[PDB]
Amino acid sequence: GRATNGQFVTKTAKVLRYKFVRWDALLIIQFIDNIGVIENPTFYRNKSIELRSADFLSPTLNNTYIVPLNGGVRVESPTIPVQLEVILENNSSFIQVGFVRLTVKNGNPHMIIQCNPVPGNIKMIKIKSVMLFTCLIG
Amino acid sequence: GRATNGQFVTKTAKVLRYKFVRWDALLIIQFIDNIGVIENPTFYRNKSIELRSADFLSPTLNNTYIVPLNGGVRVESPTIPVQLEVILENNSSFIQVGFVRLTVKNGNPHMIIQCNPVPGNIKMIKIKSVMLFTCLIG
Amino acid sequence: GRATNGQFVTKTAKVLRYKFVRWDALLIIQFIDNIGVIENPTFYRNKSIELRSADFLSPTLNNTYIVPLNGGVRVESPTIPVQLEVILENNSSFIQVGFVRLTVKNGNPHMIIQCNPVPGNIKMIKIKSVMLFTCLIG
Repeated sequence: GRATNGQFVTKTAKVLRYKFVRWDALLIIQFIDNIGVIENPTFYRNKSIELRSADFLSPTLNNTYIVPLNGGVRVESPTIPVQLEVILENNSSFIQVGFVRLTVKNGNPHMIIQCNPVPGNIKMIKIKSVMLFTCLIG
Repeated sequence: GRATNGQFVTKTAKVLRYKFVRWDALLIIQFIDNIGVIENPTFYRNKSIELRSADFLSPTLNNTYIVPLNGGVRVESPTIPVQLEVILENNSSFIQVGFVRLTVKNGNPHMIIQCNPVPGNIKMIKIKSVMLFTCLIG
Repeated sequence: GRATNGQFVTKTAKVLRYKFVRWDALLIIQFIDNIGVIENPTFYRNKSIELRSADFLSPTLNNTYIVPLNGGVRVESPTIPVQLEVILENNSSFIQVGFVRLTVKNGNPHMIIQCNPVPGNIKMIKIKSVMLFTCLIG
């Protein structure tokens, strides 16, 4: 039981808030920055987690973006698929099914985001899904 | 422990049966209408949850279909991706990766279903995946 | 609590190792053969679970591959979406969002893998995602 607040922080000092439950064996963690809402009987708003070029390790292979993180938990999560929008520097954009994991390198957490080839360089990825990882410890 | 039966009901009085577990903090809920089966060593049958135009709020922006619901639980779920089939009025159809959440507007549960542009108007979405949401309460 | 080791075995005696937790009602199971790693600040390696033509039931309808299994647990899981790579006999390959379930036929576990049409016959599917199923018992 009850759901404890947490956060990561990115290179550019962006703060990714989450809630979790540790039950151990079991860690279940949800990002809470971008919970979509219905405004109007014609309109649902997706909110985004906005990650910029500066939050990624340069350089990138295989459209795999590594977002090194500080604080929060060190888990090897499963892969979850998400709704992405990838924003090129030329400001065209592509909707994609992305795939996200949490992983631990050195002493540190990282988010892995994997998407499809885009015809340009990337200024921003936005995650438009509400993300929850169910993790197994050890 | 053990798994309690529940249901929602749609505008057109369709009944979406599920099982759940509340452990609280934690709510884990599975839709049980469409559990696929192997009939024959050559054949697996996906079953569908069939949602019609009449179950959605008209009008729809961004290929986002809001299915207002009565009964069952009020949760803000994460987004899950699913296998959809979208059936146009002209009866062509498209397989898609859709994304589904549960959300709460006013006092009421809603299912959000988000898919890709189709070249026509929609008569039916069928969800062909077995859907389970792991939710965090509060 | 704590996470118990398990495995399935395929027709070709491939061994698919997993960890699980049974809490019952609740079974949460993770495949552990292919946990990706960061080697270098430019490189994350996806690992694959490699399933071959011989692990599937011939013949296949609807790009649905049935992998009959021995040992481990008998669950009807939800569908999870994954990163696939499908390798044709002509050795071209396609990245896809696949969908995987566990299911039980006769007395036996099966993995279901569902992907998109490919322009040829398949030698191998590789699952490149880290797969975790949260299951409800009964």
